[PDB]
Amino acid sequence: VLCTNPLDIGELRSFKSKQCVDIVGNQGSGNIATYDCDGLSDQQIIICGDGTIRNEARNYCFTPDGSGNANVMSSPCTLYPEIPSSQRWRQGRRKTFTDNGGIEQVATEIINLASGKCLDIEGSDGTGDIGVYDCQNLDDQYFYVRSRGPELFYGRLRNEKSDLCLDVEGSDGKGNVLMYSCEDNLDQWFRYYENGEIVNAKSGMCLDVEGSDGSGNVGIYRCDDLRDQMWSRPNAYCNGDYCSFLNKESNKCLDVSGDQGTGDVGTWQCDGLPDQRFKWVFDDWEVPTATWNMVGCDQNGKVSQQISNTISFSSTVTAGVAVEVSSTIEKGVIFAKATVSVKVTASLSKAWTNSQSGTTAITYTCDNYDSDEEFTRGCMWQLAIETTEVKSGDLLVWNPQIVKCTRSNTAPGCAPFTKCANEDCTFCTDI
Ligand SMILES: CC(=O)N[C@@H]1[C@@H](O)[C@@H](O)[C@@H](CO)O[C@@H]1O
Ligand SMILES: CC(=O)N[C@@H]1[C@@H](O)[C@@H](O)[C@@H](CO)O[C@@H]1O
Ligand SMILES: CC(=O)N[C@@H]1[C@@H](O)[C@@H](O)[C@@H](CO)O[C@H]1O
Ligand SMILES: CC(=O)N[C@@H]1[C@@H](O)[C@@H](O)[C@@H](CO)O[C@H]1O
Ligand SMILES: CC(=O)N[C@@H]1[C@@H](O)[C@@H](O)[C@@H](CO)O[C@H]1O
Ligand SMILES: CC(=O)N[C@@H]1[C@@H](O)[C@@H](O)[C@@H](CO)O[C@H]1O
Ligand SMILES: [Ca+2]
Ligand SMILES: [Ca+2]
Ligand SMILES: [Ca+2]
Ligand SMILES: [Ca+2]
Ligand SMILES: [Ca+2]
Ligand SMILES: [Mg+2]
Ligand SMILES: [Mg+2]
Repeated sequence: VLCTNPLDIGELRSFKSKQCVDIVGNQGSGNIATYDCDGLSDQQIIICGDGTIRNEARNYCFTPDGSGNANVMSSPCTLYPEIPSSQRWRQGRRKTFTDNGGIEQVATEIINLASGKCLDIEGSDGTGDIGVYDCQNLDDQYFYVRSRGPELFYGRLRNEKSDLCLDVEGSDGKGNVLMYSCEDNLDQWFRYYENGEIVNAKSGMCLDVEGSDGSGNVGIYRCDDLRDQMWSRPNAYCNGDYCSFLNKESNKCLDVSGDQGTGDVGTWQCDGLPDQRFKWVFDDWEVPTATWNMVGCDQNGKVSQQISNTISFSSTVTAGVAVEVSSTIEKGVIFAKATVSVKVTASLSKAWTNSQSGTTAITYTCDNYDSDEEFTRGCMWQLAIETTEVKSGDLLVWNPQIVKCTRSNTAPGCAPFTKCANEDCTFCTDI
């Protein structure tokens, strides 16, 4: 039912305008066009290994509305008799570029399997309605799944002067940022990326300075890709594990009013005082490891099984535990002795977060191998992710509804969010 073999999850953006590919409203169904990236789950696009393109708000598919140069909308996925070629997409030619945040991105044509037409934005400026059109090589026919680069750090941010935490007023992760007692609420948890964004765990929005010039009051606001939402954490400004954050637009320090570390937060001329340094506060979890478990095999037909999302742990997987685990996964995961790519860890982290508020069991059938050929025999494999909370020694095992269908009794040789390159899955593409 859901996409069991995803390749990537994130914002799908125009190479040309850098706008998000957007479904009208926030429910994950309706017309598709460009829009400002607004952090809602419908703009979390799922690139499925079966060729479909879906989203995190609703299990619907990018679909052309008819033949020829048609409009594209988010519509119900046709599953029977099979997924039609018209709801399936391949990648065409590629263009790479370094974005304003300094991250290497990879854009490609996105080409409909039925028509051979390119996903397209009306006109040439990369803004407006989205349909399918003759592939004509213009930049607005190239799309990338936005990478933030690696997650560098995460946790609450404890002030060196006051030992209070960087706080957002209330508990929804929206609004003014100020110093407050450290609390077991998610609005105090942030994740800091190579692109410079510091993203609030509760709201998914960005640490922001009022206006555009990087000087003034700090709060949480829609992530807008601007330089005043980019922060550096230079070694020079650290004192052990307490470091300053300098705004990229203004070169001013993240600052607490006065010198006691207790008041409102803004940006100000760096002054080297302890109230301008903060330490990341988080619990140690071991680097997670990914493996595949055999669910069933059939040497002379397709395999069909109930697939559940399950988690095992010594205590409750609270919102607190879940944020620790998500942030741990994003930092790095091991598969077959090697680290996986940034897009694998970003996507796995998103899958984990989206797995917390279930999740019912599905009946899944291996109709095709992960490599795309018709499944006539082989095994179904389900992902397992293991980590350990260091302070307790307690093992956490996560079995998401992520599956690989292969021709082989040998476990897949490919990490989740990468594609088996052959039927036996001995090497990989889309790493
Ligand atoms: C909150 C909400 O639903 N926002 C959506 C936004 O994401 C975008 O799709 C826009 C298109 O006109 O429609 C709404 O404003
Ligand atoms: C010495 C002292 O308190 N300096 C602070 C400075 O660090 C900054 O917070 C500024 C904000 O307006 O207020 C004071 O001047
Ligand atoms: C040169 C140019 O802008 N061509 C666009 C084309 O790319 C496509 O979007 C089409 C859809 O109707 O509109 C045309 O105006
Ligand atoms: C639709 C999609 O996933 N596109 C590309 C993907 O193919 C891969 O190259 C990746 C590397 O991070 O970047 C993405 O932008
Ligand atoms: C339960 C709750 O929302 N508490 C918040 C607190 O976390 C802090 O942000 C404070 C700042 O004045 O505002 C309170 O409303
Ligand atoms: C165009 C512009 O500068 N918009 C800023 C916005 O980025 C955000 O900082 C907001 C916070 O209130 O203030 C606005 O004035
Ligand atoms: Ca939307
Ligand atoms: Ca166009
Ligand atoms: Ca708060
Ligand atoms: Ca701003
Ligand atoms: Ca100060
Ligand atoms: Mg459209
Ligand atoms: Mg403030």
